[PDB]
Amino acid sequence: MLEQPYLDLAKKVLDEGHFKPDRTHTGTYSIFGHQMRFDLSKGFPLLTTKKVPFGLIKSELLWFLHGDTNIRFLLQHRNHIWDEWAFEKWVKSDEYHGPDMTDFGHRSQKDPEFAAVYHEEMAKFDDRVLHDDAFAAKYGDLGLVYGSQWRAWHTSKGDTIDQLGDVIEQIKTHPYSRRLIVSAWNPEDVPTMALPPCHTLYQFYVNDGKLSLQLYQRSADIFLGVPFDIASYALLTHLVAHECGLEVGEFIHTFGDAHLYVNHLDQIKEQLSRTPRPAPTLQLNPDKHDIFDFDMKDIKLLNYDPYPAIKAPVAV
Amino acid sequence: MLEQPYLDLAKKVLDEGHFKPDRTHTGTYSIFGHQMRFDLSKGFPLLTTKKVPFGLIKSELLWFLHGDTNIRFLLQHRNHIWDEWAFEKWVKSDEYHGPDMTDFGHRSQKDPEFAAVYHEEMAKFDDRVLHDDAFAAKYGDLGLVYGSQWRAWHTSKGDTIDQLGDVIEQIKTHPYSRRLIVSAWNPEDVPTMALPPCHTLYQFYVNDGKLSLQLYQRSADIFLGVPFDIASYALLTHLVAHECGLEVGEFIHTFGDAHLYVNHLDQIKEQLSRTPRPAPTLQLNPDKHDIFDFDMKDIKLLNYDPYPAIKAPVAV
Ligand SMILES: Nc1ccn([C@H]2C[C@H](O)[C@@H](COP(=O)(O)O)O2)c(=O)n1
Ligand SMILES: Nc1ccn([C@H]2C[C@H](O)[C@@H](COP(=O)(O)O)O2)c(=O)n1
Repeated sequence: MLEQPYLDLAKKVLDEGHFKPDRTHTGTYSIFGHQMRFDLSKGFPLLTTKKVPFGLIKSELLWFLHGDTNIRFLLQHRNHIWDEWAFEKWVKSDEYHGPDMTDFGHRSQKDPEFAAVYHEEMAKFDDRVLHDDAFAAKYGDLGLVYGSQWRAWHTSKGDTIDQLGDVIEQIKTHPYSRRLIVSAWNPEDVPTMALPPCHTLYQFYVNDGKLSLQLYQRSADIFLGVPFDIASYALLTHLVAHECGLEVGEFIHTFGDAHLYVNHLDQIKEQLSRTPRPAPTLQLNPDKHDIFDFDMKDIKLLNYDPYPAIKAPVAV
Repeated sequence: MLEQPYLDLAKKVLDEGHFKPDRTHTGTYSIFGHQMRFDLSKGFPLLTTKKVPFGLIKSELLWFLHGDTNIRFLLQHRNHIWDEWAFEKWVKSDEYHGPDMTDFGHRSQKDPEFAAVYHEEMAKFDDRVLHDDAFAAKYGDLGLVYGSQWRAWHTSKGDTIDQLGDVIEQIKTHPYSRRLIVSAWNPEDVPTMALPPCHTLYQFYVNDGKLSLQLYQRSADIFLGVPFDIASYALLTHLVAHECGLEVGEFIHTFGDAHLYVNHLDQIKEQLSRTPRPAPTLQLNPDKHDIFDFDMKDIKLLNYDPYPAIKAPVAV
């Protein structure tokens, strides 16, 4: 099946995976150096062995393609992947005058009392970001997130570069270019950033009329993160291909530190006992070509028949 | 043998390698996406199937580690790898009042007359860079070459970042960090640069007391370039390991566009008919630890018994 490489990655890390401490305090099983190849002409790489929320992937990816860095758009689309980060900022400023939301995340999973209190407080924050237009501007804007890295790279001369836009133009004018790279890693910023981008950079390639893309992900959570990452970049490959009027080639996923958190081993083995089903199809609005103008209704995933969802705790 | 992965890369590109036009006008055979793994505890990855000049690799690498961007240092060490680039600049300014050094490189290989004239003119330029202290400052300084990318990244606030230095400090204080990345790709600069760096970025990794490194090379000339690239980064891995007092792990070489220029096929097959010999050893000065203070005499390659050199034309 199309997802076999991902299951193979799950196996070897379990086998060859050498223990390694980490940032949080849940140990990990890690490997270093690995590459996966997904032939996009054979189906869409959304896992069938475990239900993955494709709705969350589209909305997030669009948020990126719009050069947007504000969480209002995501909330506006029921997406809550980036809430925690904007929330951390809110809670730490002189304006917050609520409960003990200090070092929250870990504590939420710790005890019932807080899990509710935190959820009450979070909801309130989201509400303001959704309606208090000025609040959204202060505590809702993440600042240096992918959207601004891909489409508004700040230069040392006060300007902003639209890396992705220019790369798309290069594809159309010089398809056989080996310089079609887009970078998310900026040495000036990583030092103080909350979370240096995991998807460090990606490169485009054209031949035989097909576009392929290789991603370099410095760090990867094999159970919870990788199933999403494959989908966001495989999707992106389709989009750029559509805009440039090309056929899709492959998505090549390269890793630095690929790891399986220790508290996910049962679920991972749980997942390794099922048989992958045929891959879903992806059809895009043929009327629209400029991907920067895409909306949710423009991307349609066809007949995705996955196994039930598998729950697991976030390593904090 | 240790170099088998490189020969395997030579084979498949010859086999799977699909034709693809390129920047110059010598066609190429290309593949996209590929990774090699060199266990540095088994020997040093300098090719035995064809004599590779290790002297040129050390001098160039030191030039990088010194944050230096001036060609005087290289010439001072009989290294001429970066001459052409500084030369191009000289020839194109109001000060040059010599012959028809216009669009030179290609023409040199074209006809005898020019090949000599160009060599006479080049030598003169080098001489000044070596002795005319002020000339060396104008036409000898390459500007944005690896040395300044790795050790003097310019920020949007007038400062400079020593990426490599800081990464070395992170290794020593937080060995299990998945953020030990060093980037050579700066979106602000690539637009006008003569040659965007091929060695886009590299990542460090620590486990079991051993340091490993993965490189992401957007473009690679399989015959003339790759044998050098492996050596420079394998060497670098040893150095950082030595300074941080760690054992060497592996060097993982990842490629974007790996290609074999059409006018190198005979030589490549010529090279594929020999049997690799045992790998040379690398011993470093045990008295010195700060690699930024290393000199040529500090790096010693032991018993490297290679096959004769194979000549081939530069694709221009
Ligand atoms: N979609 C995502 C988002 C994040 N991560 C993971 C990588 C690491 O598990 C953690 C970041 O930790 P660190 O910055 O120290 O690498 O988040 C991932 O694999 N996929
Ligand atoms: N040591 C080096 C130096 C350069 N290159 C090669 C990669 C390409 O063959 C060419 C650069 O072309 P472009 O910038 O269009 O990729 O130089 C390489 O492989 N190894």
